[PDB]
Formats: sequence, structure tokens, C-alpha cells
Amino acid sequence: MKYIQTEQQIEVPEGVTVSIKSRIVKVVGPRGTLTKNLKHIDVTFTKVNNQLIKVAVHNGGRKHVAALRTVKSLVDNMITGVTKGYKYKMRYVYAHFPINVNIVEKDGAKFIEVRNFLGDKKIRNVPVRDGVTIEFSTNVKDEIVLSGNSVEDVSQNAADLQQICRVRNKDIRKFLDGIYVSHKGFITEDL
Amino acid sequence: IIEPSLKALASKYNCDKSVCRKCYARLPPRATNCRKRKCGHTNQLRPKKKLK
Amino acid sequence: YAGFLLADPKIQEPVFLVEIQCPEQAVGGIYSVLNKKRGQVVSEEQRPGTPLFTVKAYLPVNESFGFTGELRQATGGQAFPQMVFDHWSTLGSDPLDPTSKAGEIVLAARKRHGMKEEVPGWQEYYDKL
Amino acid sequence: IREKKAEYFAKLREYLEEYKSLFVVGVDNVSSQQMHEVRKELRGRAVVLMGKNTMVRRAIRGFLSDLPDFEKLLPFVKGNVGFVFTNEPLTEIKNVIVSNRVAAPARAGAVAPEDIWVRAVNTGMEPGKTSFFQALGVPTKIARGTIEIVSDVKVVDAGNKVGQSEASLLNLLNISPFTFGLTVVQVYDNGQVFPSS
Amino acid sequence: NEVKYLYLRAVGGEVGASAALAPKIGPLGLSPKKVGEDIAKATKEFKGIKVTVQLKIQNRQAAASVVPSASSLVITALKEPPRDRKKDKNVKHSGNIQLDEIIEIARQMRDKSFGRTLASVTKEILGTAQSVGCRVDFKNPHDIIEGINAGEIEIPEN
Amino acid sequence: TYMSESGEHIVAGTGELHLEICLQDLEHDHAGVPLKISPPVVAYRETVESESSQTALSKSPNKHNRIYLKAEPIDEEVSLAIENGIINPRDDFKARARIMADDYGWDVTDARKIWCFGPDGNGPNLVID
Amino acid sequence: RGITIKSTAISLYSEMSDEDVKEIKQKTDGNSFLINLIDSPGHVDFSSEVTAALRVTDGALVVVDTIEGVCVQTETVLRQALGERIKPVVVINKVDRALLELQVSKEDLYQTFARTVESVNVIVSTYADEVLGDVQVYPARGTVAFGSGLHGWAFTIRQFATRYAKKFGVDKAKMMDRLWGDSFFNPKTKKWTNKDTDAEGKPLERAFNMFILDPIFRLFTAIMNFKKDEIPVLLEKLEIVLKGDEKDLEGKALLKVVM
RNA sequence: UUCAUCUAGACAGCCGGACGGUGGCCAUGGAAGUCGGAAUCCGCUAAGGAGUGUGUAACAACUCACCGGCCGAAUGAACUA
Ligand SMILES: CO[C@H]1[C@@H](O)[C@H](O)[C@H](OC[C@@]23C[C@@H]4[C@H](C)CC[C@H]4[C@@]4(C=O)C[C@@H]2C[C@H](C(C)C)[C@@]34C(=O)O)O[C@@H]1C
Ligand SMILES: Nc1nc2c(ncn2[C@@H]2O[C@H](COP(=O)(O)OP(=O)(O)OP(=O)(O)O)[C@@H](O)[C@H]2O)c(=O)[nH]1
Ligand SMILES: [Mg+2]
Ligand SMILES: [Mg+2]
Ligand SMILES: [Mg+2]
Ligand SMILES: [Zn+2]
Repeated sequence: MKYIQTEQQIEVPEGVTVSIKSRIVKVVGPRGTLTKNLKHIDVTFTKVNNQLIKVAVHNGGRKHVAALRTVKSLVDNMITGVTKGYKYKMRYVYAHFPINVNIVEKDGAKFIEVRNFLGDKKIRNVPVRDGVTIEFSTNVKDEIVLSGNSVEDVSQNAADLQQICRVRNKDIRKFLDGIYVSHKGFITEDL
Repeated sequence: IIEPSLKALASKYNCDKSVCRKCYARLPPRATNCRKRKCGHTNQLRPKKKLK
Repeated sequence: YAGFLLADPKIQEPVFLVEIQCPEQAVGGIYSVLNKKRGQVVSEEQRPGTPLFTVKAYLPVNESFGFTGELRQATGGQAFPQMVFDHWSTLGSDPLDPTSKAGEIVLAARKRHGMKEEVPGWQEYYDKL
Repeated sequence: IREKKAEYFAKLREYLEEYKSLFVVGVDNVSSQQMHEVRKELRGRAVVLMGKNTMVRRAIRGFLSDLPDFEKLLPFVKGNVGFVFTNEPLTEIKNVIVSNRVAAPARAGAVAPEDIWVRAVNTGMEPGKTSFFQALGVPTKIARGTIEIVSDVKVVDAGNKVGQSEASLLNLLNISPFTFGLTVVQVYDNGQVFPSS
Repeated sequence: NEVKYLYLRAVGGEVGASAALAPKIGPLGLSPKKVGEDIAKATKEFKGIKVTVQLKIQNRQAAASVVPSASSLVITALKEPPRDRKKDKNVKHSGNIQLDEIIEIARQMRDKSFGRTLASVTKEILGTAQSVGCRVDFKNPHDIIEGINAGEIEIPEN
Repeated sequence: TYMSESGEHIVAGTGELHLEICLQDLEHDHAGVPLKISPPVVAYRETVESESSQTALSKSPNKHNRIYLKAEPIDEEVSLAIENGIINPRDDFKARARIMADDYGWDVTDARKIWCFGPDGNGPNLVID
Repeated sequence: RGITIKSTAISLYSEMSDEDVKEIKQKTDGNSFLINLIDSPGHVDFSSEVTAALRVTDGALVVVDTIEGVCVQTETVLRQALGERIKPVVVINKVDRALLELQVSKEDLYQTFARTVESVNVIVSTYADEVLGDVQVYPARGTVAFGSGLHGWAFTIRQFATRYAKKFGVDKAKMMDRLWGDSFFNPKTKKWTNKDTDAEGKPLERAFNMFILDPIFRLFTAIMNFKKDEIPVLLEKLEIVLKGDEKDLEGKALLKVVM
């Protein structure tokens, strides 16, 4: 309804620096550096006191101001990703056939190899996007852990593992086999 | 057989879903309108039928 | 024949008496099958010490074909039935209407026996006076 | 709506200006059955009034003009708490107040204050219930027609919430790490607040 | 020799069956038939109405003691000339029973009831009669309730 | 294995798979002859549930004889007694009616005026004067 | 078809050693036994011939799949044996299936056996009348055997309890009942501890996995991973014999010959 | 457009309780809030329906109305074109 001025607040902690070009956001923190292209959103960034960013939309519609709040979420996800990181915990679900998941190398590409899913002789391969760390954690049975700075990369690669292990030609309510994200949090505990 | 917790986890994605009455689309369990354009985002949804 | 055909003629079906040895968990499947086949649950019992129930019910012979396979299917093979003729139960529906529940089974009987399809009315065998 | 609230304001006024002391008893995880028992114990001796913290603070603030003394109450009216108006010896009141400890059943997905260890002693339940024991890996040997756990097995750790399968067996065995009581917060008495203990 | 507890709803005056004993009285083994005739002795006072039967089964010394219950007592207060369950289904339970029994019935209810005043317990037990469908003092039980709340049927606070 | 009441050989078995093997043995080695299988014909009993609202009449072919009668629903307990031997056709009238009247509520005069039992001479159908 | 529809009698002759005839709590004389073996049908549709078989026999070989555990028919067929007062002996079959399909690493196989015996013993406990009492089946006492029928190999805890006396000189009467359940050899200390105790870090393996399942696991691992340089190292250590052409056999077929 | 909740704290969110008479009456082979007809009560109450659903053969066990705890300013519903 053409809000004159709609505003959102981006809180910047002490140890991170945010360098913002026209719509190129570069967040540099203790854990790494993230970059995002926002030239499709037509918003305005302005720094207030070197730990606070204001992003505003002027004379924006319902959809325009709705995506303004999305920009705040995207930037805060960048900032929290270089301070605390992201870790997504996935458990293996199988009734009869244990799912053999490990790390395999082909031309130095860091593929996640999946074997024996529902007894299939097909070998599923999930590429690891750059920035995502893969570790199998002991003392938790059938656990793969994906860690990284950007939630977009961490979550999507976890989703790729989940989607590659979808059951076909069966009642999915009974054949519940797959790899599902059991936890979504940060690398740093209780931060 | 599956552990109860892992079966609950798998059900959260495979069974704990809604279904559109008009296009059979699989929707989130708390959705009020279907995301599909073919049905015109109709509000006629049902819970996904539980096994047995 | 005239006396019979005016005193609201009806048919009687044979009904089986079935006692089924089923455990604690699968006793529910018995009732599901029984409600499909008009069965009447008579009494429940527990064998002392074991979880095996003992359900006695009246299952009509007409609706008793394939009963154990569906009963096995609903109880996962845990139900063990024993089946024997008990008595005769009268069908409440008229066996003269061809579209009635009792009228269809008698209609099939008439056809396979070489008799006529429609049954001779009470006007026959009755001399008007 | 403000009408119905206003008798509660009035009822709170009546109670506070009749009895001499009260408690700020902390009501958490306390069942409806538990509260009735406690109140039933206190018949005549004292009454218990708990309500919407917001109004309770609000009601007092309007009363402060006539009754300044109660001003100290406000910073302690936080969380689910009730006011036990009394005109009886504080010592016995506190004992009866924190008296109704009840071993609450083992709920599923419920945080475990401590570790949950199950013992190798006999339980007396018929071998039918063996399904529950097997589910949680707990070894069990049948003796004298009764389920006797073979070896000590910890089902639930400390902190980690008690899962559904874990809880199920605990309820069967009547095991529970948490018992809830109407713990207290503060004791206002005639114009003075002090630690209950 | 420990005091186990069990509860039943056996109809008054009439014997019970192993069908609802063996699932509980089977493991301990109290000779179900023996238990059933004990139940009849318990229910003997309460002929013709379902009543709870306490079992303090301290190694086969089953109590056979009827646990009181508002419903049964209200029915037992109508004096209900013996019901023939067989003859007709859906028999009624009506009458005109006065205040006094409600005072009496409340007396063994106040013990467990949380209705501190007898007036509270009486309208509780009388409230059960409203569900039953009988009458009290020729008037609607809820009319008696609102009559009590208006201070004209004042309860003896004994 | 036995012979039904509808004139059909009825082989019985534990289940569908057990019966399939038994029939396969029957068709191949035991009998040795090609045979066909169908569900058994269930026999029923015709009965009445009223009192023949108006009097049934029939006239003889020569028009000289007329019969007026009615039909009635004999009670279930009386039907069991005939089949279970409590009421014997061989027994003596006005002596077998002592059991039949006091234990089944009927009046002695109609009980004494019994002509036959049907069918087969001992069935549960009655004819009264 | 692949199923059993009848109950056919077969007679078996069995010679044994003197040392295990002494290990018999029954009045006996000689060193040879004659077996009258009936192969009952598993289907419930043929559950009457097993009743005929049970009446004509006195013992029951209860074969149980480790994969499927205790099924409905194992429930039923054992119930009728207990009704006839037949003493059952339980053998856990298809252990090979669990070791190529389920890939149970160290403890899951032991727990499946533990759960299986508990579920089996529940059946005999509630359906036994008070004439024997000790009719429970229990592997450490030697009433339960383990193996894979399809491959033609099986073992009992008693068999391993005697196999180690010939090589270690340790007691067998108190190791026959020791090699099952919560029992840990505790290396580096030489003490048969009765609990995990955390092993002061790195909780240790039990005697069942360490002494019984470990050698067969090692043979499975080597053969299925084609460690030809490592096969004979165990085989001579496992006191077997060689033939002219069975040595020229690859994985998935060595199990045929070696076990 | 209309009607509602709302700093005496609204909606949403997360968490706690969700009782006693009482297994209300009658039926049912079993029916305990949750296959049914009818009765839609009282007490304690901040609050709890003779019950919102799942569920059990029947119990049980979760769940929801209902009331609270945390945050603090708007929100909800039904219609119109
Ligand atoms: C225990 O052994 C028994 C029972 O299983 C059962 O009574 C059944 O008996 C067969 C029937 C007996 C019924 C009564 C005699 C009256 C009607 C008879 C039947 C129907 O016509 C019902 C069962 C099933 C048979 C028809 C459907 C073919 C009967 C028959 O013999 O005709 O099979 C054997 C003989
Ligand atoms: N992998 C594997 N399969 C087995 C094992 N034991 C039995 N089987 C399979 O089980 C099937 C049935 O076993 P059989 O001995 O042939 O016959 P059965 O068990 O008597 O079956 P019925 O005759 O129908 O009762 C066989 O075809 C095998 O394939 C085993 O130890 N390992
Ligand atoms: Mg298919
Ligand atoms: Mg076979
Ligand atoms: Mg129900
Ligand atoms: Zn749709």
C-alpha cells in the first residue's frame, strides 16, 4: 500500500566487518568471508554506528517491503555464519538394508558416495560444495555432519543428500528409508 | 525395523504432510493454501493419510 | 402353500459358531473382520497366564466364504479359528422382493435349480372364497 | 471483561487486607490434582490465590496509594507463582506448603535431571511385558514367572530428554527422576519480605 | 503379604465371572470362582446396581468390600424395587428422594470430596441425580441447586 | 471330507494353500480324473414370521373338498426340542404334551391334536387340528 | 515350489566321543545314538502334521532366523510342542544372512541373539506346565546352537568352550557358562571382569564377541575382501585341511569350503 | 464494510496444568470423555468439555478446548468488489 519508509535492523557484532557495495554484501568474520549478490532487490543499506546496519525500502509495495525483511534475514545469516558457523545433523533411517555412506574422490571432487540404499546396486554420488565440511561423528550411530559458513550452501548440500535417497515405486509411508536432517544449528555450541 | 526416534524423523518428512484436495500436491502440515497455481492456491486441504 | 405365503414368508440361514485363539495385540483384527461379515461377538475370555484371548462369535455360513483368509490377513496369522454349525438365524428382509438381501440369494437358487425367476404369488395355491 | 477482572482485583484486595502474611510459592509442573490436595490441606489455616501476573502487579500498583507497604512485592511477582494468604505460624505453613512431593510419571521427550539407571532386580510383571524391555536393549531373564533384568543398563543419560520408548519402560517399572513440589520464592509478612528458608 | 489393590464394577447382588478376574486375579491366582462369590457377598447390600469392589488382596485375602459411589448410592437411595434387566432394555431410574439422604450420602463423600462445605458435596451428589434423571423434593435437581445457592435449603454444617 | 445337505461333495481344509495342495493331489494322483471346483451351495430353511393374516383356502380338483388353514411362527425353543429329541414323534400324545405344554407354554388341546412332524416325519414343522 | 508340505520320517546314526557322553545328565550306555528325525512343515496351513510329528517325537529342534527373529509360526509351533510336553532345543539360523546383508559390526549380532533367546524363552516360560521347570533354552548351558544351515556350518558355545581347552588349557566347566552374557576377558589385566567398567576408557568387548564371533568375523572379513595373502595365515591357525582345488577358490565360495 | 481481543498485556510463537464427584444415566459381549440415545451438572477453581482428536477389545497413554508462564503493540474474524 506504498509504505513511505519501511526499515529493518541488521545487528553487527564486534569481531566482524561488513563491506557493502551497491548490492554486493561482503561479510568477513573469524571463521571466513561470505559474499552475496543482491542487485535484484533494489534496497538501500546505510551504516549507523559501525555495529548496526539499516536497510530501508522507500515507497515500496507489500511485496517490496516483504522482501526487505528477507534481506535482513539473508545478511544476518551471513553474519552469524562467520561468527558461529552452521552445522546440520543428519541421521540414517533404514529398516533392513544399512546405507553405506562415505567420502570418495574422483578427479579431486569430494563426492559423498551412497551404497546399499534399499539394497540397490546403484551407487549414488553427492558432490560436496566448496565450504562444506563433512565429518562422521562417533558416539552417534549413522550420523553425517555438514558444517560451513553459509546456510544456503550447508542446507542445500544436506538437501542433496536427502533428495538422492528418495524411495521410488514403494509406499513411502512404510518404506521410510532415507537420510534426513535431524538437527539444524551452529558449529559453536550454545552460542 | 526402525528405532522410534528415527521413524519419527522419517515420518516428519514422508508422512507428516498435508495434501491438496484439488491437485493432490504434498504440502506442509500447517499450510492453509496449496502452493500450486494449477489449483489456484485453494484452501481445500486434508491431512496425509496415515498408514493402516 | 397358501398358508405359508401369507404369514410373512421368510428364510433362515445357518450360522457358524467360531471360537478364535488370538493374542493380546491382534484381537482387534477379529472384530474388524466380524463387522465386515455381520458376525455377532458372543463372549470374550482370557486363558489364565497367557495373553491369548478366546473370542466366540456367531458367523453366518452365507457370509463365511474366505473368512479365515481375511481373518488371517487382519490378525497377521495370529488368529486360530475353529468353525462348526450352531443354529439357524432368520433373515429379517423379505425373500419375495428380488432386490432384497434375502431375495437375491433365493433368486440365485431359483435360477440354478431350473425353476422360474419370479416366485408364484399367493394368488396361486389359493382358491378365492 | 474488565468487570470480571475487577472482582478479582476486589477479591485480591479483600484477601490481602484480612490475612497478615503470604507466600510467593513457585508453581511449576504442578498438576491440577496436586494444587487441590495442597489447598485441601490448608482449609481454614490459609487460602491460596494465583492469577495473571500482569493483573496482580497492576492491582497492587493501584492499591499502593492506600497501602504503600506492599510496594516491595512487585519485583518478585515473576513466573508462574501463587500467593498463599495466611494468618498462621509461618514455620508450619512452609512445611505444609512444600509437603506434596509426587513422583511424576516418566514423560516422553522430557528433560532428564539425572541419569536413569535400571537395576537387575526382579519386577514381578508377567513375561508378556518383555517386549518393552527388549526394545531398549535391556537384557532380561525370566525367573519364577517374572521378568528379571539381567544386567544394569542406563536407558536415559543426564540432560538428554527421555524418549518415548525409554519413558514407556520407566512408567511400567514406576521409575522417575523428577518429583515436583510447590517450592516457594519469598515470604512477605506484615510489611517485610525475606528469604523463605 | 502385601496389600495389592484392584477395582471392578460388578452389578450389585449378582455374581461375577473369571472373564474380568483372570486378567488381573490370574497371575496372583485367587481361584476366580472363589473371588466371584465374595463379590456377591460384597454386593449383597447393593442388590441391583453396579458398584465398585475394593480388593485388598494380601496374598489371597480379597476384601470384597464395596467402594461407595455417588451414582450407585443415588440409585440405591431411590430404593429402586429390583430391576429386571432381562425383561426390558433401557429401564429408568426415577423417584422423589428428599434432602436428607443427600445429606447422608454426602457424609461418606466429604472424606474424599474436595467440597469443604457439606453444601458443596450435596450439590455434587445431587448433581449426579440430575444426570440420573430422578427428582428431589418434587423439583428439578438444578432448581434445588439454585435453591441452595439462594439460601433457602440451608445445609446442616455437621 | 463329507457330503453336504445340498447333495455336494465338500472337501474341507485348514486354509487356501492347504486346500489347493489337497485338491491338486485329488485331481492328479488320488482320484485321477479331471474335476471342477466351486463354492458349496449353502442350504437354508424357509419359515414364517406372521399368523396368516387371512385364512388360506384351497379347493380340490373335483370341487368337492375344501381346506382352510393358517401358518404360525413356532417358537425357537420348541424348534430345538424337536431336533434335540425332547419332543419325539414316536412318543404318545397327551403324554408327550405334558412336557410340551408345561415347558413351552402351549395349550394342551392344540398340543394333543398333532397329526405329523415335517419334514421327514420328525422335522420342526407342526400340523394342528 | 520350494516349501515343505508333509512330515517324512528319516533315521540317523550318530557316533560321538566318550568325553561328552560323560557330559550327559541321563542314564545312558554306549557311545552311539540313533536319531528319528521328522521334518515338519512350517506353514500354518499344514500345522496339523506338525501336531502329528510332535506326538510321535519327544524333542523339538526350534530353528530361528536371526534376521526375522521370533515369528508368528515360531510362536505357534513351539506352543504346541510345549502343550505336548516336548523339550525344545533352539538353533539360530541364517547368521550368514545377517553377516553379509545387515553388516552387523561387533555387538548388534550378539544383541540379536540375546533378544532372540529372551523372546524364545518367554514362549516356553508361559506355556510350560510345572513338570520340568528348567525347560528354558539357554546358550551358555549348551541348549542353543548358532550357525547358517544354508552354508552348512553351525556351532555351539559348548563346542568353543572345549576348543579352547585344547589350546589354552583353561577351565571349560566354568567357561562354558562364562562365554555368554555380560562377560569380558579384559586383556592387559588377565581378569575375567563381570561389567564394562568403562575399561578406564575405550569400553572393552565382551567374551562372546571377542572369543566366539571374532574368529568367524575375521574369516568373513578376509574372505569377502579377497585377502588372499591373509587367508592361509588364519587357515593354518584355524586347523583346517587343504585339497588340490578348493584352495583355488575365490570369495563368496570359500565360505562353502572352509566353514 | 461490519463485529470483536487489546498495556488490568491482544494474535502468533515456545513451555506448564488440563482436575475431583465420575467407570455421570441407560444400553453394549466389551463402551472408563472420545461405536451409540438422552442428560450438557456440580465442586475446586487462574482453568479444565460428563470432552478436541489420536488411540485401546475394554483400560491406559498422548492431544485439544479452557487457564497460566516468556516477549511487549497491535491483532483477529466474517463479508463486499
Ligand atoms: C465340524 O465339521 C462340520 C463343520 O465344519 C460345519 O458344521 C460344516 O457342516 C456343513 C454344514 C452343516 C449345516 C447344518 C447341517 C445345516 C445346514 C448345513 C450347512 C449348509 O447347508 C452349514 C454347514 C456348511 C455346509 C454347507 C455350507 C456345505 C452345511 C451342510 O452340510 O450342508 O462342515 C463340517 C461337516
Ligand atoms: N542366506 C541364507 N538363507 C537361508 C538360510 N537358511 C535357510 N535359508 C533360506 O530359507 C529357505 C527355506 O529353507 P529350506 O530348508 O529350503 O525349506 P524350509 O525352511 O523347510 O521352508 P518350508 O519347507 O516352506 O517350511 C531356503 O530356500 C533358503 O534360501 C541361511 O542360513 N542363510
Ligand atoms: Mg507397488
Ligand atoms: Mg520345510
Ligand atoms: Mg472407543
Ligand atoms: Zn493444489
